[PDB]
Amino acid sequence: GDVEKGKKIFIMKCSQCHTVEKGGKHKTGPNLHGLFGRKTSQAPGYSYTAANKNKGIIWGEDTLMEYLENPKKYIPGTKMIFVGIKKKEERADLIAYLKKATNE
Ligand code: HEC
Repeated sequence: GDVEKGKKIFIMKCSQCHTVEKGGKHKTGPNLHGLFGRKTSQAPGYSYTAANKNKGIIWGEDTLMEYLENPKKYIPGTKMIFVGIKKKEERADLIAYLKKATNE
């Protein structure tokens, strides 16, 4: 739940493909601002896969905990090529950071 540690994980693991700031660029992956409490596939201006659109979950602490352990198990056919993060506490820290930064 540690936002300082989660920021560092974001930078190392995610930041090459994602921005989190309001109005931030889409890059390889979508800008993530506003995601908490949204369905998948909601960022206008981004080309998602049908797999992502068809997942039909709401993004939130628990769903992101599962997704980020193993993205392709959670959303088969996703084009996010990221193997996932093993440690539950590392995912928890990252998600706390995302919950701060994507709501800012
Ligand atoms: C490129 C190598 C990426 C890295 C590293 C990470 N992500 Fe990603 N993400 C990427 C793409 C190309 C996509 C679109 C996938 C699709 O099938 O359309 C995504 C998607 C996400 C999502 C879902 C976004 C939404 O539904 O609106 C999330 C929540 C997400 N990515 C988060 C995320 C995090 C936290 C990362 C670090 C652990 C991370 N991704 C790495 C590309 C890439």
